[PDB]
Amino acid sequence: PLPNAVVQGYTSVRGPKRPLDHFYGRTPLNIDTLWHWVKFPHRYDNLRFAVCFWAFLVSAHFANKKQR
Amino acid sequence: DMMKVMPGGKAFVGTALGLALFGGWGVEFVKNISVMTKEKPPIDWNNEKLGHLTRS
Amino acid sequence: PSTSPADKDVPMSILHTHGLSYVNWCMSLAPGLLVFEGFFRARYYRSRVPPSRTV
Amino acid sequence: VPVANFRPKKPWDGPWGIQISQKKDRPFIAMWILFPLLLVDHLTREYYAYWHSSKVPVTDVFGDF
Amino acid sequence: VYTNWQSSYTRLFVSKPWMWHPLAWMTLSVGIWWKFGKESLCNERSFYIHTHPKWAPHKFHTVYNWSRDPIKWTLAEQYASIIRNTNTDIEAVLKIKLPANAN
Amino acid sequence: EFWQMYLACWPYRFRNTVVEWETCKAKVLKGSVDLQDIVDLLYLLAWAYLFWILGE
Amino acid sequence: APLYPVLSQASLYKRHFFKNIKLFHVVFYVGAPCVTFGTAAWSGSNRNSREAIFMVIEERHGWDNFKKLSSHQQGVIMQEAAQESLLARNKGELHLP
Amino acid sequence: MLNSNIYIIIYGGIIMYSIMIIIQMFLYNFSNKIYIEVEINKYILSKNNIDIYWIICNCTIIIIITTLNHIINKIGIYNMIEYNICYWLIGTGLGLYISPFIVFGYKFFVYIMDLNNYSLNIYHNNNKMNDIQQIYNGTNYNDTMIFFIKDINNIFTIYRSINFFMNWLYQMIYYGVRMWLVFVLHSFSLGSFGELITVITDNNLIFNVFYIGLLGLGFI
Amino acid sequence: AAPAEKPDPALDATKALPKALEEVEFFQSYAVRRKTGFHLFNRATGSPTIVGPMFYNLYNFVRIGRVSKYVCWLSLPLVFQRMWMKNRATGMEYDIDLENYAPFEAKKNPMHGH
Amino acid sequence: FVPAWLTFTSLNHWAQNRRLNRYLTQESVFGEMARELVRGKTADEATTSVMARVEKEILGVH
Amino acid sequence: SPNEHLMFFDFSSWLLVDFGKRWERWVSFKKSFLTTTRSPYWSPQ
Amino acid sequence: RLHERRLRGDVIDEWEELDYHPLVRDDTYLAIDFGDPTFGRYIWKLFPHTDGD
Amino acid sequence: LIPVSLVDLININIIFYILLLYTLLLFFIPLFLASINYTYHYIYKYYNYNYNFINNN
Ligand SMILES: CCCCCCCCCCCCCCCC(=O)OC[C@H](COP(=O)(O)O)OC(=O)CCCCCCCCCCCCCCC
Ligand SMILES: CCCCCCCCCCCCO[C@@H]1O[C@H](CO)[C@@H](O[C@H]2O[C@H](CO)[C@@H](O)[C@H](O)[C@H]2O)[C@H](O)[C@H]1O
Ligand SMILES: CCCCCCCCCCCCO[C@@H]1O[C@H](CO)[C@@H](O[C@H]2O[C@H](CO)[C@@H](O)[C@H](O)[C@H]2O)[C@H](O)[C@H]1O
Ligand SMILES: CCCCCCCCCCCCO[C@@H]1O[C@H](CO)[C@@H](O[C@H]2O[C@H](CO)[C@@H](O)[C@H](O)[C@H]2O)[C@H](O)[C@H]1O
Ligand SMILES: COCCOCCOCCOc1ccc(C(C)(C)CC(C)(C)C)cc1
Ligand SMILES: COCCOCCOCCOc1ccc(C(C)(C)CC(C)(C)C)cc1
Ligand SMILES: COCCOCCOCCOc1ccc(C(C)(C)CC(C)(C)C)cc1
Ligand SMILES: COCCOCCOCCOc1ccc(C(C)(C)CC(C)(C)C)cc1
Repeated sequence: PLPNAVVQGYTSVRGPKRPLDHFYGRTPLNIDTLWHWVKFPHRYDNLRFAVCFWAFLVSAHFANKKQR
Repeated sequence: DMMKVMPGGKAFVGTALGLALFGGWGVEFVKNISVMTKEKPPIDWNNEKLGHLTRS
Repeated sequence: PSTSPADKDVPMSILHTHGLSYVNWCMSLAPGLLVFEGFFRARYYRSRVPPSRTV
Repeated sequence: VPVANFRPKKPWDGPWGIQISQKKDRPFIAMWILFPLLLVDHLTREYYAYWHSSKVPVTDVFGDF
Repeated sequence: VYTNWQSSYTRLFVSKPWMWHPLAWMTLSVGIWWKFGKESLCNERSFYIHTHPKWAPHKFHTVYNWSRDPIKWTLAEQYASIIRNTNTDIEAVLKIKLPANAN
Repeated sequence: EFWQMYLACWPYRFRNTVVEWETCKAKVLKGSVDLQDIVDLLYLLAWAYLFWILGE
Repeated sequence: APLYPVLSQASLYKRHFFKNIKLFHVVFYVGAPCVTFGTAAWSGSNRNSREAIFMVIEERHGWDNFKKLSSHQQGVIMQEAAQESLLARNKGELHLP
Repeated sequence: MLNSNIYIIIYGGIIMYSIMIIIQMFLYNFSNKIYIEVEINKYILSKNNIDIYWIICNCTIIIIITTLNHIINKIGIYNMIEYNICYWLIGTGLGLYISPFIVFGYKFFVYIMDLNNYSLNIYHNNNKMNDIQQIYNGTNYNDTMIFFIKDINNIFTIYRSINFFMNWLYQMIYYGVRMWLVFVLHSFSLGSFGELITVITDNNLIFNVFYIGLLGLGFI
Repeated sequence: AAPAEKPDPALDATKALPKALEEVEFFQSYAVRRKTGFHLFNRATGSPTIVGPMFYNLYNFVRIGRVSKYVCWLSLPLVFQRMWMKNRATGMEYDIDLENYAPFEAKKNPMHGH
Repeated sequence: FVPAWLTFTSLNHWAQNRRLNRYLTQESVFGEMARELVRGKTADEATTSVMARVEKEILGVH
Repeated sequence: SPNEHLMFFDFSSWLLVDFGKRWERWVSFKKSFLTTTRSPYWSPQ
Repeated sequence: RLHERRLRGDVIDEWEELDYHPLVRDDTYLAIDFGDPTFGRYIWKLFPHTDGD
Repeated sequence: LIPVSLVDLININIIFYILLLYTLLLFFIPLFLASINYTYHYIYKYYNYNYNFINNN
């Protein structure tokens, strides 16, 4: 279906690929290495519960007053 | 006809010259083959009355 | 001149959406991305083996 | 005496290699800014005509109108 | 070391027909629209074909609403703006009596 | 097990509401607000906007 | 004694984040939000149900009168229109031409 | 006013959708380069190979990119662009059509303008009268009193020079129309079968269930 | 004319099918599963299904994703939205006058054009 | 090319000059428009000035 | 609908161009360019 | 001198490293200007002991 | 069908698409050409002129 050149990636000679840099002494920085810096929110979860309650309540209050 | 086959772009010159001179009339002729048989109205010849206007 | 009529400004709400079928959702090709993202990630990050010690 | 086939750089020698690298990775940087902009351009869009629309958005390009 | 790659885009373009190809493509497409698509579709005299269900199916996401006629009122607003910018008399056209090419 | 831990976790949540609020106030006044704090606050504001719509 | 504008280690560390992308890292990561919130699933469903809704409304009630009503009754009539269109009682319950 | 000739163009989402087609070319990085290398070296040997090669590569990769954007990145134009005939004729076919005329246009033009001087081609033309006929009369054939119809002859001869460049245009149009029909008809047929299945299952909610599977049908 | 070129192995086709089978084998390697927690409803005959024993592979790959496994499900509630609205519409009571005056997508309506 | 270029350009220039001179002495609508333009007037003003005469004398305005 | 998927309704507006006015202004620019430069008739301009 | 930096753990750009091979940097830049990214048969003709390798 | 239309045959919108696409292509050609081959490295390393000297005796 396809010639061997397309599969192996070269017609005659296999060219050397420059390897990937590492940046010794620190973590890799890639699109997939970002969870090292940004975990899921874990610090303000209970504050999230409180603020969700208060937001619901205040919205309901002002909406009911407006409607009435 | 003997300049057409000469070198130095004379083939292009001959072709373009034949086009510009007679090939346009040939295009018109080909367009007119399907016009000769068709019912066409009388030609509304210009009365040559409209356009005259005194200067001022 | 340039215009910006109010006919284009209309109400919007996700509640009024008809939606999709199970078949149309399968045709949306999300289930394909779901698998092949992991497939290609696995192929790329598993091609490059690190050094080791055989136990 | 100096070594032959060597000289100082000149303006017509072009930029250095690190500068060419900085030129190369500009599309890769603008990718991160443009793909979200593409998604925002699609998501924050509104159709321009409806069955009820008496008008359609017009854009006079040269202000002739 | 001098290269048109890094020092002259013009000489690079001149030295590579595969750089001329997209430009010729663009010019040809625009010429095609100018010759064929311009007057038949985009002109005001030829813009109602977009209301056709056979040649322009669902150009407005639906069948064209003729009771509403968005084209008519859009273009009428624009012509009115032209008239106000030009200060032309609406009723001056009705005072005309064209002759006939008699005989 | 989940029911028992859900019950037992309510005192922790009600106790740490005030703690998290005070730490957020201190970080906002002091300005010592970092990336993870910003992400948590954005998640917070998203859920708060949802619950605002819900309360409406 | 490098004569060129030597680039710091951290600047290269940051540029590597941008130039070390692979094709799948773009394709799937941008296709998931796109396929979900695109012309297929969400944005398409919304924006194409709106057309049928307002066609039904302007045919049955009118756009001006609809504009005069409340947001609640607006939504009620919109939902009724969405149901009428999804049903497609005249097309034999088939969304085809 | 009289002098005001007004034209209406319909403008939509073009800029941001065309930018990313080009930005993706850095990611693909011409993965099709080896295939077109192989094929071009199969089909021609000249100094101007690389030129035509580059052209095809660009054209081809754009097609590939659009196809994947048509399959995966479904927004706005990327869905219609493969279902539109203008893209398949002018957006894919015209470039491939004009590529050899842009690379080998000198030779083809010289050939075409020489073929207007229509003549019979002789192999091992060691004849002497052939030369006199070609120079004096212009052609091997008898051109006596053909000037009498020169008006048509010119234009006809022009076609006689390009008739062997015309099947390329025909094949380009044919395969553009083929791709358009394939995409459109297969999408329509698949969607139609899906809608019929949904009609069968919506009226029978015992079957309105993920009966093949959430990922199985989608993966297939 | 008579160049006498030797055969180029790169122009042969002896690697494409092996490479595709290598990719498919890498895919199927992730279908290996432990005996614990295994259950698959077979057909009524007792024979296995087609899609059944090839769900573990797909979901083992979903496990490895990063963004699609948390996003591509958000279009699924829309399916249930349709399931509910369709049943709402199957028996919706409507005014006869509006249906006769403004039928939706009915043929021969001159206000549409035909 | 230089003599040919000068010949072509100058012959066409003098042809256009002759054309304008012939139009100016022509007792017609186009002659009037050409005259009004040679005075130093604007295109729009001259069109209006000539059409005001066309509507009256030629078309016979209501 | 399937046909609904074969539709491009991502339009934004209608660009209105008075080609007569644009041609008039182009000709005016040409005249202004030729007068300001004081260019002769034998010039390529 | 560049390898001294590489041994210290410093990352060198692909083009920064080429500048430390100036004679190859020039021929590589000209090959880019010409626009022929192919390679392999030139090595097999100049060094026929590599033919087929 | 919708795509079966003469309006979509010479659609100026797709022509704008093609125009912007290939103008951007032209703008970015000098970055597509910026891939390095390692052939002149090979030539520098492996090209070895004959270093033997002449000795008549
Ligand atoms: C009854 C209603 C339906 C059922 C109940 C509600 C749905 C509950 C399911 C969860 C919520 C679904 C939200 C639906 C919103 C919607 O309708 O979606 C459609 C809308 C557009 O619809 P309209 O244009 O018609 O208004 O789009 C949005 O909501 C914007 C969402 C932004 C998503 C960004 C995700 C980024 C992920 C990170 C990827 C990083 C990679 C790089 C890319 C930049
Ligand atoms: C080797 C296989 C040989 C057998 C060939 C069988 C024919 C296969 C044709 C594949 C091409 C069909 O092309 C595909 O069509 C479907 C169905 O409209 C489109 O699907 C899209 O439109 C449909 C129409 O309702 C929506 O419901 C769906 O949500 C959306 O994804 C895809 O976006 C397109 O990619
Ligand atoms: C089967 C019926 C007949 C039809 C046959 C043709 C089907 C073609 C469609 C499948 C195409 C697969 O296309 C595949 O693309 C990848 C790109 O990642 C190519 O990959 C190639 O290029 C990359 C870089 O770009 C090289 O690093 C790699 O070594 C090489 O394999 C594959 O060689 C090719 O096989
Ligand atoms: C970015 C994509 C679009 C790029 C478009 C650029 C196109 C450039 C080519 C312009 C072609 C010039 O072609 C010129 O067009 C104008 C209209 O404009 C024609 O002009 C004709 O129509 C206009 C109005 O419609 C009349 O006012 C005028 O008296 C008449 O001659 C000219 O007879 C023709 O010579
Ligand atoms: C504590 O604060 C938390 C966030 O509060 C932000 C409040 O934002 C105000 C939002 O205002 C509205 C109000 C109504 C709506 C509608 C009715 C349009 C939403 C809808 C259609 C989803 C019901 C949208 C936004
Ligand atoms: C029958 O085949 C079905 C599989 O097709 C899935 C289509 O995927 C779209 C593109 O997916 C990719 C993603 C990345 C790649 C690689 C990893 C080769 C990219 C590369 C060359 C940058 C490393 C190849 C294909
Ligand atoms: C019946 O169909 C047979 C057609 O065969 C097609 C063969 O193409 C296989 C393409 O799939 C790939 C993809 C990537 C790769 C590799 C692993 C070489 C990619 C790389 C360069 C990123 C490591 C190899 C093969
Ligand atoms: C890019 O190319 C990769 C595309 O490959 C896709 C292959 O899809 C088929 C995989 O589906 C299966 C089929 C069978 C099986 C298992 C059921 C092999 C059979 C078993 C586990 C009973 C031995 C698992 C997954």
